[PDB]
Amino acid sequence: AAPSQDTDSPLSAASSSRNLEPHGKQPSLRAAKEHAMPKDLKKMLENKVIETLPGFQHVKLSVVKTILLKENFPYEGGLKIWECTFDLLAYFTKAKVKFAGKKVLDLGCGSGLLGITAFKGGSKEIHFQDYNSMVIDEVTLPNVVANSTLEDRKPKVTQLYKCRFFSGEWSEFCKLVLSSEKLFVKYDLILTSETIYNPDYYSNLHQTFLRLLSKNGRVLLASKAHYFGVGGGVHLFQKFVEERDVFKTRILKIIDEGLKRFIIEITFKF
Amino acid sequence: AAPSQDTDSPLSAASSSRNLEPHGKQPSLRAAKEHAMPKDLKKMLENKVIETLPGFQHVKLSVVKTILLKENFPYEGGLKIWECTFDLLAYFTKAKVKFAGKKVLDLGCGSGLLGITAFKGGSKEIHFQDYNSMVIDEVTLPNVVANSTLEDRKPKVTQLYKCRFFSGEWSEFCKLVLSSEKLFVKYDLILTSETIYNPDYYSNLHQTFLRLLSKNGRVLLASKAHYFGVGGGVHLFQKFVEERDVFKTRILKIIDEGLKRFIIEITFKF
Ligand SMILES: C[S@@+](CC[C@H](N)C(=O)[O-])C[C@H]1O[C@@H](n2cnc3c(N)ncnc32)[C@H](O)[C@@H]1O
Ligand SMILES: C[S@@+](CC[C@H](N)C(=O)[O-])C[C@H]1O[C@@H](n2cnc3c(N)ncnc32)[C@H](O)[C@@H]1O
Repeated sequence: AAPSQDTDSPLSAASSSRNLEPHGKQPSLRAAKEHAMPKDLKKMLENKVIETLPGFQHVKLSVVKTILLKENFPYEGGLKIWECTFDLLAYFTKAKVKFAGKKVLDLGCGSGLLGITAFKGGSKEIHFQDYNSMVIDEVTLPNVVANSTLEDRKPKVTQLYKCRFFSGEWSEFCKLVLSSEKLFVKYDLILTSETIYNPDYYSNLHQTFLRLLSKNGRVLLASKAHYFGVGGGVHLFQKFVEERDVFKTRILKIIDEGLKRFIIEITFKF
Repeated sequence: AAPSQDTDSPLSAASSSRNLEPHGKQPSLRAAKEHAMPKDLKKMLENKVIETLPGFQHVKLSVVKTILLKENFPYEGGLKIWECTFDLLAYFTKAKVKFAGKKVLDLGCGSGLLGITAFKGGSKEIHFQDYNSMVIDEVTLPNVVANSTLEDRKPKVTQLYKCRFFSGEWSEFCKLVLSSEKLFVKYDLILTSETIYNPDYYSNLHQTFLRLLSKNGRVLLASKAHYFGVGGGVHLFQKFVEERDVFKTRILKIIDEGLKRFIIEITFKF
């Protein structure tokens, strides 16, 4: 079997992440879960490798890698980070996106670099959501912790309470998170990278924006133009939003290399 | 045991790469080896993940990753790439370093991104050297191949003969490579990243430059200011070069973040 290249979707056989994404004719109808921050913070990072993310078109970010032997050869392993994440990171710095004091959601966070940027940026509350439970425990939580002062700009260890972590399908996450405060406060910003690859979940995603976004807030969404096979894309999604007539969209940036990538802004009409 | 951070040297216990680097009181006195390009090119990449290197302060480069399960959770694994590699990549683009027609050596190549840049840049001959045999077979060779047109700017498959691959200690590599042509042609460029961390091998490295560098060529060396424990660094190395009085050095760029990093040019006096 051929190697996965950039142009394989999150659901292709070749993709490392296939089994961390909802798929099939009857996926989990399990409820969503909030994940607590472990008591022992140093233990989440034991034996890991903390690596600076290279490139100067973003803030200083760290990523946690795991040493994994194969035929006694040491690999540094991490969860795949999709291209559009870096586009959105670059766009935060270039467009001087303001994070201080905001309530922020990283929807479909994977490694959590978007939320972590907001965290380091002075956001009051940062929520992270991934579909997969293990992604949150094994990757997201450790990554956030590694971007605190624990070891060692970086927020002190005592600010970690500002971050909260959720797993499950968007419908479930929505119901759960709406019940998690005496009176729910909407997000000022929802940041999301590569979450419109699958048209089967556009209904759920739209409904999530409708229930969770503040009146005056916005979604910053990064996406490839099209995803082959699974069949989602930017045009298709804008059509979907346009038909429902609740939000407006606006293309903030095109990244032009080979197949195009987009950063898109979604706000309420209004 | 605490996680390895940027400020651990290549020989620290925490470092993933410790056993791929020469160390101890009696390392291998084995001869160096040239490694042939395998016959079956597609098979070198089977089941791998080909990932674009993010950041736009370098040319488009691809990196081969391996899917490695742990508790049934899929990691994308790769050999560690040291920070200074990216500094030197940025410096190639910023300073418009000219590669076309040159004979180039990537000394201590690891993943081989420096040599690959030269390859994509039109160099006539590109030699890759790592200490470790497995590094070359498992990482370097596949990385070069992944940056050819095989799958599918990128050089066609038919240009791969221009790349040659070597493993072993620098003294041995030198003797070997000097015997590998009816009349050896010196390198116009030697590119090297993080190879002066260990003062025990400064003699060997200097001798390698002396025997292998063209009269009118140059070494472009990227290094951290200092490496703790093992104890090498930029000042210490410039002293060493200065004492032997064969080469001159010149600092081309400082990258100023926390502890400093340098790009250094070495030429003959003449
Ligand atoms: C391809 S990944 C991108 C991950 C990360 N944002 C990045 O760019 O590297 C897709 C993300 O969307 C999430 N996701 C996809 N469909 C979902 C759904 N129906 N409900 C909840 N989360 C979903 C996945 O868990 C994952 O975080
Ligand atoms: C820390 S790594 C850097 C690898 C790669 N250049 C990078 O920046 O990611 C050190 C490199 O120097 C090589 N090396 C170190 N000492 C050596 C020696 N005495 N002889 C030959 N190679 C050596 C290693 O094999 C490796 O390629």
